[PDB]
Amino acid sequence: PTYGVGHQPYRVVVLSFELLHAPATVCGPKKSTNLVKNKCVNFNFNGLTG
Amino acid sequence: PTYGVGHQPYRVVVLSFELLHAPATVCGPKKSTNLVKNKCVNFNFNGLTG
Amino acid sequence: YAWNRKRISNCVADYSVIYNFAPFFAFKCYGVSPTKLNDLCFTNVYADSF
Amino acid sequence: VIRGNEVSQIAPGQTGNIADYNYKLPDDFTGCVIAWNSNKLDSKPSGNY
Ligand SMILES: *[C@@H]1O[C@H](CO)[C@@H](O)[C@H](O)[C@H]1NC(C)=O
Repeated sequence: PTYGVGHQPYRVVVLSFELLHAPATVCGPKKSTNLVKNKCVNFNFNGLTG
Repeated sequence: PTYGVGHQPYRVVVLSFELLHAPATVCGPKKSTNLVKNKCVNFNFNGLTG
Repeated sequence: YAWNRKRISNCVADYSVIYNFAPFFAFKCYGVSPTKLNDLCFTNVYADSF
Repeated sequence: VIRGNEVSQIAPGQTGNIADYNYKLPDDFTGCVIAWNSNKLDSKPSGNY
């Protein structure tokens, strides 16, 4: 503890995400909505918005 | 006081300046110069130079 | 107001041993990169301290 | 756990000691890094070994 501020221990946690190429396993909190067809809508499929 | 360095209180002051559209009211110590005309000069009117 | 200037010439500059000498966070450089200081090399170094 | 000088070494496209021989990140990295001080939990007056 007698060291300076440039020599203190630092705990590092690195979160590495894999982008969506496979089926999604981990996903954030969002409320699902029933599917509609043959209408111009705004879709959010697994984080892909259009 | 026993909490970590990221959970400390922080005093925040946000200074929002609104831009010059009205007559200017609040600004600092720049010494004014007498106005001369009919000559190519460098003018500084309320902060805008030319 | 009376900062000290030192000339560094005719030696072999190891910049990887600066870090364990003073407790500073960032080796803030402008025209070069701190990790690439050994591959490229210079003519003269001037060190100013205040 | 690293020291304070090498926190800037955990970044894509870096060289040194941690980024060359200990922990290397890819150039196409998509993710976050969280580093915080541990002067109380990971430090001893006699020296942490
Ligand atoms: C600071 O420089 C002195 C020069 O005599 C040296 O003895 C000492 O080891 C240096 N400090 C560190 C932390 O290397």
